[PDB]
Amino acid sequence: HKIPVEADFLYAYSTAPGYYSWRNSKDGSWFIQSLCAMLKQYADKLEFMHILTRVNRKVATEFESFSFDATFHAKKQIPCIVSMLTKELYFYHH
Amino acid sequence: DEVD
Amino acid sequence: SGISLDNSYKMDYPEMGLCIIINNKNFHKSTGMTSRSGTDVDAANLRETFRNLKYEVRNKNDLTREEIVELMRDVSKEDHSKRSSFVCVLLSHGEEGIIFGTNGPVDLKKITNFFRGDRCRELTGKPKLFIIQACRGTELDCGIET
Ligand code: NA
Repeated sequence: HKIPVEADFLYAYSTAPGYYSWRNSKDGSWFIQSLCAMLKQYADKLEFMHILTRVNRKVATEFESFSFDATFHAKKQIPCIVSMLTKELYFYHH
Repeated sequence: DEVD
Repeated sequence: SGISLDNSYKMDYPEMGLCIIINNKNFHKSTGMTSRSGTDVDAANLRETFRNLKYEVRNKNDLTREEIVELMRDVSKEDHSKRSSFVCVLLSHGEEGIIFGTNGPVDLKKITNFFRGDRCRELTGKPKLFIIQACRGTELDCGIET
């Protein structure tokens, strides 16, 4: 008869806990770039968690940093889906 | 590429 | 009626809902935070993407920590009775649990608490989506060959 006050939140983090998140000054951030691409391609097809998993794969596989600074060069990123949702979420209906 |  | 299943959020309310995009590019000099070149590309991409999903998008640029909290407070008290969902996108500097306004940090918990099931009754039972492009610390992932 009650639901938790923390239920039905979804936190789509760009990066894992404790980690930097990468932004490209020309293309935008790796995560937002990939999120928009996957929403455009799959919002009429996939449930939201499966969209966000495609985002995880895109960011993990297609991006790698390039830096003149060895400390920041050749680095990778994985986003972090945090779901307290209680149902599947489709952006389309009917 | 830059960090946030 | 025939058999029914209830595994999916109801997303056929008259409106999909608000999409609040907070795009923090330029920070007060006194904070020592660098400008976030490329974030305007992100903000425009998100605006168009969520426009095509039929969200009522509001883009907000360069908000102080006080402006962020007031915007979240005000938005949580709007009439959401005809809206399926709520989306908020945060583009800023951050660290674990924290997002930065132009003049200082905001606890992420402070932002999301406005939409808690008990404090925002017209979003109770509706999906509340927070999309966060911000650092969560200073670790770097060296990766591993496949
Ligand atoms: Na990113």
